[PDB]
Amino acid sequence: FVEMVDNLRGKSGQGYYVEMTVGSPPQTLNILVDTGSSNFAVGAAPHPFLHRYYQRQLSSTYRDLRKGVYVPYTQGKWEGELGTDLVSIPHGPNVTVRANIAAITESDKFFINGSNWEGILGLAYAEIARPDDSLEPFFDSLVKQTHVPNLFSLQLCGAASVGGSMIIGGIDHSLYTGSLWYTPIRREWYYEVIIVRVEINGQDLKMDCKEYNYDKSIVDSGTTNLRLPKKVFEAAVKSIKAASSTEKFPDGFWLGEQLVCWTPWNIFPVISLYLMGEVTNQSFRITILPQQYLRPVCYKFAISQSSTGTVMGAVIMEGFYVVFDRARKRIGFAVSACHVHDEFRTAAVEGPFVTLDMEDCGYN
Ligand SMILES: Cc1ccccc1-c1ccc2nc(N)c(C[C@@H](C)C(=O)N[C@@H]3CCOC(C)(C)C3)cc2c1
Repeated sequence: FVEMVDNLRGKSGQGYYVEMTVGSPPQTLNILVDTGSSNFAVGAAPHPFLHRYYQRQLSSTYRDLRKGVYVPYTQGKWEGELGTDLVSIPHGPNVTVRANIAAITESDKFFINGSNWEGILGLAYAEIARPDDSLEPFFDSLVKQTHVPNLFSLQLCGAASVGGSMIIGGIDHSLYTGSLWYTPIRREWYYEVIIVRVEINGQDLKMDCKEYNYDKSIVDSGTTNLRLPKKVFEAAVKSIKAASSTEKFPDGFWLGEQLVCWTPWNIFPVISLYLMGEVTNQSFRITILPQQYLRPVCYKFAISQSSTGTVMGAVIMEGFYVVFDRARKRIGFAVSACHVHDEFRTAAVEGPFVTLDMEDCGYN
């Protein structure tokens, strides 16, 4: 798998992207890697922000599906025209697939000015695909049409350029230390998981574990922040505040809108999430450092409130090697060989723990 190591790039805050080709002859595009959506969508028109775009006129293997797609988001949108064509990943497996492609023809607040990517690879499941679940996502096509095992893994390394690896069809054991620990994919739409306990510096928040997963908890490479449900965020901050009241901060910094410049680190607590294990009454925990939730912009607060559920974004994923084990409906976490630490504390994955009533923690 050494051909796929270090195949991810990006700039701080503008997502991680992989190089892909579409059409024949191949057109090279940089494509955002997103485990929190399910469409393969690329710019197909000369939008000012774009370095390049999909030119369908130039592709002999392109087929029109004669159907449109409109994708609104909380802020802005994209829309396009559905079709299929041949796709490959230069620093991925040595295969070629016919996949669905949304050719983006109109967008609003989608593309980023100054970014170096031109599309998005939705790696989540068909149920959240637009317009509906009959548009087969790229990874489903890849597995169906080739002998690539139904599994991928992400080492997101962070920092200004960022780097990483998407190991398609397997695991590279050199990218983590210790052991992988697995949590069940609760249902195949998002990569939904169940959090069963939260600790701020060893201290249980003592909330009903249901609140951690209201109305869901997901693993999302397209989100920067650790995102927590409203009630949980307030409890969490009230706790991080108290744990680090040796220094003073405006109430807007936790919302979170100011810097701080030099580094102590040690006034801030570690954050531990306990995830449902593979075995009845068994859990494990993942622990992140302030290095993960204090993002340079001098730093900013990268935990924020949400009404979509818990979102385990880059803040979480940058501490760990993450295995999206689709074949066994599970997600693996191990300590990342590249995560940003100091000489006191490191990110951790630890188990097993005894946790009762873990099935009560999921929202219905
Ligand atoms: C930023 C944007 C602008 C216009 C249209 C779509 C988007 C967009 C694209 C990909 C996204 N990928 C993501 N992982 C996220 C965050 C996650 C938690 C999320 O809300 N995912 C939804 C999955 C279904 O499709 C949605 C509604 C566009 C995002 C938001 C996204 C928003």
